[PDB]
Amino acid sequence: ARQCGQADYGWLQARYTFSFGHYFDPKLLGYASLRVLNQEVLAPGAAFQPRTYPKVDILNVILDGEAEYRDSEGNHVQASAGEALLLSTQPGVSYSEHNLSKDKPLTRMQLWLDACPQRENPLIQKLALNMGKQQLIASPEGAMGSLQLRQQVWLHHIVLDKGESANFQLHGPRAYLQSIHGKFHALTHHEEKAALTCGDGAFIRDEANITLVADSPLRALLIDLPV
Ligand SMILES: [Cl-]
Ligand SMILES: [Cl-]
Repeated sequence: ARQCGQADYGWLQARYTFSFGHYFDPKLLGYASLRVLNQEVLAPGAAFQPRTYPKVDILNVILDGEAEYRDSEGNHVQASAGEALLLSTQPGVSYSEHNLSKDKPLTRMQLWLDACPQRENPLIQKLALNMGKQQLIASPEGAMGSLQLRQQVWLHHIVLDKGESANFQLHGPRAYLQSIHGKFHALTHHEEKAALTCGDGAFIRDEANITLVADSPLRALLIDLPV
């Protein structure tokens, strides 16, 4: 009962969870998949109960409000709207997420990627979203000032006006597109491949180049996936 498309007015109130499987390919061994993509809203004062995670790293993109993230080992970080946070989680450690406001709610999008826990990676990283047409916000080596992932994944944040476009060269054989707000379509080889309404996702296979075109004011993600 989210209305779309031009204003997509209540996007910050939307709550949903995608849960996806783990891909295998005999020619691409041991690589990670996108396992969850969710958007959640926490009420003023509210706070999820601590939880362990199943061999995944967690990337949060704060859309509205502010939150604090704590773990059972004493590590802590706060994130406000406009920031992305990566938690490279550790076996048997519990993690909590609290809304810092007693007055105002919190909205955030969260991705889980499979992780090889023995791979080195900083426990906590944050990145300030620049909000330009496209930004690389996470990558294997933290190229171009991006969050460093211990997966072979490149994550892009897209902000376009209606009718604007952005082109992407893909490293892996799989891409996932996500509408954060607004509608858009993807082209490959100058031909339409998929059209996404507000809040849609779409996996796209074996395209080395993808062009995204906004059909209303848009915020989106494009995830370049290794298998
Ligand atoms: Cl990987
Ligand atoms: Cl496809």
